[PDB]
Amino acid sequence: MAIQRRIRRVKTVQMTTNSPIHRSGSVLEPGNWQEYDPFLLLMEDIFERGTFDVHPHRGIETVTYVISGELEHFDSKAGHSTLGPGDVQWMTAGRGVVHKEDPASGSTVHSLQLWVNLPSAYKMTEPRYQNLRSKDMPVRKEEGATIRVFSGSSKGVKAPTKNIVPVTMVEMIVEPGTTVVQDLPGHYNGFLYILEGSGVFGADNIEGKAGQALFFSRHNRGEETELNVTAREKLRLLLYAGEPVNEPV
Ligand SMILES: [Fe+3]
Repeated sequence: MAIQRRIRRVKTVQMTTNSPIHRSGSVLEPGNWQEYDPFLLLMEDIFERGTFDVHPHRGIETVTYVISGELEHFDSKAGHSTLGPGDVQWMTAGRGVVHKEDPASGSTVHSLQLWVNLPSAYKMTEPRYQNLRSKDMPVRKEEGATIRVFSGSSKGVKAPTKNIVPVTMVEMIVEPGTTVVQDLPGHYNGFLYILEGSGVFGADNIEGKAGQALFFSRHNRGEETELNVTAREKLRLLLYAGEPVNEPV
């Protein structure tokens, strides 16, 4: 029925040790806006308390998913918040904000940090912070799968998360042998990153396993497209797809 997306590339994350308290991996490398629009980068971090300093951002949004550990968030608009395993935060930097992500004492945080571009029209928007607890997100419940919607929608199940650039961000937990479908508008650009397990993906049943990012084929605006996911092992993954900004970076 719907146009079936393909996996156009499979990236295997190569982690490096930054310091005794910090390891990291590039999932989406920086400086390739033209391929990843609206995304600017996606970084995997494993870190302890004291790793990061306070830093400004402007003209972007950052989206953190905590895989494990307890994270303390600060920003200069909203102040302090916390995140635990499975939780997300969405920080719109806009005209400017400073932030710091710091693990709780004795905790090691494993996280995924996504940057989303802001279009010129919104680069100077007021900073805003959204704390997105896993338990508060809507979920598509299917036989053998749950699809938790952190942003955008999945088969009409819509997160209330405020977006500037429309972004669909979903967490899938899929039992072995179960097939799940994610709908995407044809002009969205996206990928998924596998946290746990393995499966086959897209029109050609391309294999993917934990620690890999699988990038989606591009289609036309106005087309209804779908991505098929079949678990082989117990599968946990994050899918990110968004509307390209299409502006010189
Ligand atoms: Fe930062």
